[PDB]
Amino acid sequence: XASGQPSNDKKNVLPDWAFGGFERPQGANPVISPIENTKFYCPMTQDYVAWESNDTFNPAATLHDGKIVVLYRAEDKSGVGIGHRTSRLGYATSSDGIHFKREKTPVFYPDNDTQKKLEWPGGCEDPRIAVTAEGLYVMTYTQWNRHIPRLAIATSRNLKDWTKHGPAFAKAYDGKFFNLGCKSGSILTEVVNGKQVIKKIDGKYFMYWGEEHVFAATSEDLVNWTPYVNTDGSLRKLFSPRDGHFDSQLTECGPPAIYTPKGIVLLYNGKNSASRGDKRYTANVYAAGQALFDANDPTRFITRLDEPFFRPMDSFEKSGQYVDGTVFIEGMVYYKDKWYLYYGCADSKVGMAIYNPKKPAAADPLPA
Ligand SMILES: OC[C@H]1O[C@@H](O)[C@@H](O)[C@@H](O)[C@@H]1O
Ligand SMILES: OC[C@H]1O[C@H](O)[C@@H](O)[C@@H](O)[C@@H]1O
Repeated sequence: XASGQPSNDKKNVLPDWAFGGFERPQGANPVISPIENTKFYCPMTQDYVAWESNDTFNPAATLHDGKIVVLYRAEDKSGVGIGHRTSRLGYATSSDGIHFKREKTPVFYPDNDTQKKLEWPGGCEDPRIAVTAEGLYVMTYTQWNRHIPRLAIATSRNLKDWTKHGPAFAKAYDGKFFNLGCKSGSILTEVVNGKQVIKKIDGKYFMYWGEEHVFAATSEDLVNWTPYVNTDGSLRKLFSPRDGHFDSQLTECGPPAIYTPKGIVLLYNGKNSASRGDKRYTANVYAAGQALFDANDPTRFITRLDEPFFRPMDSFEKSGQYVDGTVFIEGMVYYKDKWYLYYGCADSKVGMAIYNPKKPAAADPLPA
């Protein structure tokens, strides 16, 4: 029989620099689920497809015209396995971050355009959105053609009319990384006069990126990015998965990075290795971490959380299309003086949670 002693409890204490806890609002989640009946005339297919009928997940989030806007990854029924459908982005708006008005057709999708060899048939996956102080939204996303996933950039002033600029790493180093399999780009931002905007460091834009390791890149124009490289020209690893912890197979960038008085915070997704990971957590689960970098030297790693701050807790987080579970963190909005987090739930649903700095919740508990 348990005795309920405090010193044996499952608290998960955060360092002072870390965001959280993020509390799921009672009864709210999932906030975006598939809809069977909504059809789209696909300009590639030349017929109507049920574009959000399978799974709706891995979302971007931003602020526009006084509302939270989410662009959600939506998959059709054009194939069975993971990565075998076509991904297109849905559009939804909310004044409370919980109840959304969705558009019935997608806003971003593969088309008869400059990117068709890179985006057909897999489409456009896993967006992250940040905005300049001058009002240009910058989207990082994955192009998927069933051969190589590529990290790419699109821009817009209104979140509807998007210009595709192609792979982020197309141009640098005489095209060395054009064919690099890559994804998950977190541009550096800062809250200025209450609004989260893209932030320059040393006169250039900055992005953390990657799935298997955390890498970095700079840009002068927000579309052509130059990775940081080692002496021999290989990609320079800022940090990597580690034995014994939740972030043991992958350390995959999450939402845009945030410049704070303690340093730059990168919120990211860890995948737990069955062989090398933390056996207190489910093998192969994705659970979220945070890393701190030097404010004056953005590639200089300081520390990371030892335990995830947010992990699968509800049924639709614990299992779904991705059977081993995810809380795949990807969007954040500073809104009404709180932080609204948007995440994929097991590659199937969209969830949200709120960190209120004035009334902070606990982090998700240890299993342990
Ligand atoms: O990018 C191609 C595919 O890569 C897989 O590992 C998953 O991330 C899929 O959701 C994606 O469709
Ligand atoms: O399938 C789990 C997970 O795989 C990748 O590592 C991610 O980039 C996401 O696309 C997806 O949510």
